[PDB]
Amino acid sequence: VPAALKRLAKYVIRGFYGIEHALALDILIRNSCVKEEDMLELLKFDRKQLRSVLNNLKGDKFIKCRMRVETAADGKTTRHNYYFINYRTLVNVVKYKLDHMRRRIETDERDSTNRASFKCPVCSSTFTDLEANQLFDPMTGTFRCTFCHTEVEEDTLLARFNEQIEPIYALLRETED
Amino acid sequence: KYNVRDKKALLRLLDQHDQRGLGGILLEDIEEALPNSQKAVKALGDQILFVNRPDKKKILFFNDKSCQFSVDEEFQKLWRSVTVDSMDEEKIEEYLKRQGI
Ligand SMILES: [Zn+2]
Repeated sequence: VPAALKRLAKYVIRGFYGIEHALALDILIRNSCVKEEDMLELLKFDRKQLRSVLNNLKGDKFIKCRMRVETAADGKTTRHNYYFINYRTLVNVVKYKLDHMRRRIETDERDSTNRASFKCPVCSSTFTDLEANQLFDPMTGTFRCTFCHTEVEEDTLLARFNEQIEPIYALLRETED
Repeated sequence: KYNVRDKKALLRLLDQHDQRGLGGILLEDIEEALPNSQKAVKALGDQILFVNRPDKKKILFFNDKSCQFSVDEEFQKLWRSVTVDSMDEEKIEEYLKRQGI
């Protein structure tokens, strides 16, 4: 497994999931395939606590599960769940989530600038802050509707995102082969 | 249960566990081994990672700071708000191609 894939997964798990998730994933990075029981004993988590962490990582498609069903020494049927990181699905979910996050931010920025800050009490025309200043009437000293001339009434995250997410973009690019 | 003389011995034990894949160490086992363990544990600061179990017992892990990455919680909540658990993997790939990625 390429070092850059490992690092991508380690970065993303730390940034967007809890400590518990990071520590569970560390085991799956150390070893290709691991029994849930072995993970349980290593981490000292409660049983439901671990299962919930694994359920979350499986839902976000970071890890997959393969059951092994065998006859045990005492003759009973045994069901082991072996977990592993699925790097092709992990990289895709990461791209999917980052693309939608960006787009949600972009949409919020568009909405905020197109926000109807001013509204005519008569004809109900609305105006954005940019539109509003060219509504000012120096002869009355007030903002007046462009249509009926009635006095109008009242009523960056992307840059941060781009700063904070660049390490992941870089690791994504590094893995593109 | 553990031989932990001092702060330095505590750090080396946690380090070795990390390096050797030996797993988490319950805080209470450390408290038994190391007098005034609260001093040593506090002194070591963020070199230790703590997990809380449901019974409120604490588990200790070496903090490897090689991979360190973090974002504003608004971005954490935003990440969570993009659902993928209900989605076919194929559907995810379709989206990526639709958008040119
Ligand atoms: Zn009007």
